[PDB]
Amino acid sequence: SLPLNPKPFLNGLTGKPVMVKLKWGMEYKGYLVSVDGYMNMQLANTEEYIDGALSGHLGEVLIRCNNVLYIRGV
Amino acid sequence: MKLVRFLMKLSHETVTIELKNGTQVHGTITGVDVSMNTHLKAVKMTLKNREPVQLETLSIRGNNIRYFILPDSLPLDTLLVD
Amino acid sequence: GKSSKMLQHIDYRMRCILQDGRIFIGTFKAFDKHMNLILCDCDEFREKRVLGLVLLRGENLVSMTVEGPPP
Amino acid sequence: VKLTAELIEQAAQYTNAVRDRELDLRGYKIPVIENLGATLDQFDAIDFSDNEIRKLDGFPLLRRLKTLLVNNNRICRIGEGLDQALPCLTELILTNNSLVELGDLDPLASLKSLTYLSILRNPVTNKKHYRLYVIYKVPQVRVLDFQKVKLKERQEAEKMFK
Amino acid sequence: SIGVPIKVLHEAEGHIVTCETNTGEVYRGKLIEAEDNMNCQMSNITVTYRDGRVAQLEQVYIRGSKIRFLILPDMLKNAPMLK
Amino acid sequence: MVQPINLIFRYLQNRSRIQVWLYEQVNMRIEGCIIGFDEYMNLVLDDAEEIHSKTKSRKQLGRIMLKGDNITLLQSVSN
Amino acid sequence: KAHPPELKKFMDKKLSLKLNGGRHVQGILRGFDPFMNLVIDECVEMATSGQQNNIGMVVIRGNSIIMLEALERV
Amino acid sequence: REEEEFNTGPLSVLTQSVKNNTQVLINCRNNKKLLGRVKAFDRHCNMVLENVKEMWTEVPKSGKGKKKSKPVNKDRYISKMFLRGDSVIVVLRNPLIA
RNA sequence: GGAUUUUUGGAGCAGGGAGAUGGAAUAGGAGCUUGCUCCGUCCACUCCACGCAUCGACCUGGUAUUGCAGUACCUCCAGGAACGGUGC
Repeated sequence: SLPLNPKPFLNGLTGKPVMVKLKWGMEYKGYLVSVDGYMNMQLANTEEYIDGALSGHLGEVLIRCNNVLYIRGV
Repeated sequence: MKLVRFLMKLSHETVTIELKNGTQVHGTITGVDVSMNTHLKAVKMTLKNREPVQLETLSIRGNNIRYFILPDSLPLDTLLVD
Repeated sequence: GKSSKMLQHIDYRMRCILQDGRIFIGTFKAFDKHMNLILCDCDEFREKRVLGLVLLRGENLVSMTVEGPPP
Repeated sequence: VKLTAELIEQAAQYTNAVRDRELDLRGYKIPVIENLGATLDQFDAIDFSDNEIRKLDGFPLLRRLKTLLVNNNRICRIGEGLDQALPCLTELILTNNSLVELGDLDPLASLKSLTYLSILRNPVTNKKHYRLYVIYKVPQVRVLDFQKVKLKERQEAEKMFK
Repeated sequence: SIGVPIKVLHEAEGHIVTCETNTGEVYRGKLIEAEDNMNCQMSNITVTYRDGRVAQLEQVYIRGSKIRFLILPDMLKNAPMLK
Repeated sequence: MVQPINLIFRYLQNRSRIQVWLYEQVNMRIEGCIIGFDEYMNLVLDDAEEIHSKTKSRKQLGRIMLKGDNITLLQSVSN
Repeated sequence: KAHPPELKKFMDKKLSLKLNGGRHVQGILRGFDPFMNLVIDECVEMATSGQQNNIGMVVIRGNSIIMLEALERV
Repeated sequence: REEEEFNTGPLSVLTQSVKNNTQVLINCRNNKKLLGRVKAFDRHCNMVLENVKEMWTEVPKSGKGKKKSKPVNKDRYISKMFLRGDSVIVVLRNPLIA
């Protein structure tokens, strides 16, 4: 399709349940609430997943760009 | 707003700095630069599984410092006003 | 303000500890904004290794302290 | 002209040929080696050549001291507390000294880190079986009088006086 | 805009020096090109690493990102480096 | 002289499947079709798949926003 | 500032690059970049067992570039 | 520009910790979780906090030796501390002060 | 002046398996001392898969070079492998 830049893709992904996995192996799944220009993420009602198994719910979770490895919109 | 101006005004105070390698250096903060270059005098450093050593002077970089420890009698409310 | 923290230890023997656990004891002659240390006639201890004039980068520096009087 | 703190603070210190911090204390004629606490163990080698030291003792705790030059002196006795003051002493040059008997080499056996020893130009080296006694008393030394110790010399030192 | 260790590394181009990397690789030889960002390009270089795999190559190029230290001769430590 | 940004733009225009290797991680890599890019080498892969070379498995995720600080090498595959 | 690396003499030459994690590739450079990004056409990567695998035209970033050795006399 | 991005982006999640005086948790790269009230913040995530509680887990690391003994968890408290934004890995805001 | 070469870090963690093998002088719990039994922490040896291959430093024996220079390192053969790091 049309070539989409990652910044409108991150701006349009707010309010949708996504999952951001870090370089340490752990992932946080939740609704994306805030995404700034420095690739920082702030989510609400986040759930932690480690090695394919859920750990627990934390709520509002803030993840920086230096630790987040990838993000997938579910 | 800027934490460097708050860290530079904490001179002549006995604090501690824990690095990323587990080494904790406790001493009196004498010099702080814009790049968080902590120059302390009469410090005591304890590494991971090692004996504490006392030095007359020490210079630790800002990127190598992981955490800091301030005393409870530090006026953080008055020093925050720029 | 004064920025005399690095100028007071000029032309003196200092021992800098690396990130991997090495120690370089040499005469600090000059510096820069990236904390590039130039240690003339420096020794490497961890055993003694004859190095001489070693220009170590500022990214591998952890801590530095005074070793002794200037030669 | 005894060894004091002002003589050690005014003495020249530089890098030697082996890239080690050496202080040149020659030409002082010190009768006794003392007041070495002003260096604060910041020198890797000690150049005390051409002196009048009679006994190699009275030194404080210096972990960085690895080489000691005592050439052209009148050293006739060695202190028994040499291992407690210099645990990392590996080089000992005692050429042209006043050592006459092998019994002065008995406090030298406590230095486990000593590997290079020089006992040339001495009356103790002219005695019978001096090299075998030095190899038997000090097994940690690998080079004695600019000569590598072999297995046959160690076997001859372990055979006699066992 | 140019540092004094950067100027000392640029003035030492053409001498038999060595550069030890963060992984332990020591590229030794004549410093042909030395930029301001510690980019060392050498010709007829030799690789002596902390792994010990000593070899000889025609040309080598080590960047300043993974460069740990640099061993230079003491011919430029007297003048005009005396400040 | 071929620029890497021009090669990335040609790979995004051709919509070919490319595999991206991670930094300091040789066991797991990603594979997908890059749709767009930015100045920070941020890739937007559609129907991406994480391939683990040790376990010989492939896990699909879908739309993935991979940062440029982790991608060390990128090669073009025929699949 | 932002000076490009001196890669004009190594243009169209077969060189071997080393990447982080112990990776080794060999190929001909087809361009330069100020961010130390190198395009290697018809590149061959060395595996763990020792076999060479041809990956074609690849792009290596400057964040993981360790050392590049020119196998041809320039 | 900067104030609107700080009050509307992820940093507002930090700004709700210092305005309403709520307790948040910070998980670092050294496997330590520090729960406390954020008192001062910046653009580089330099968090100066007061009344923090840091919990982690440690191993004996060849303490006694012979092939049967387990690690254990531990915790400690600090009156006032300051941590840089480089070592901060995860920041979680939860209603734990009530 | 937190987005690839320096300062807001890609760092953290663990050392293969087995054997009626051996030890915690003063420091594990339970069967509520001592003796015995069980289980989540090392070192020494043995076996499988001397964990593997690589190069550097190094020790023994034989052997070659007698040469005026400012140095990553310097002859070759064979045995042993105390050390370093690289990839699995």
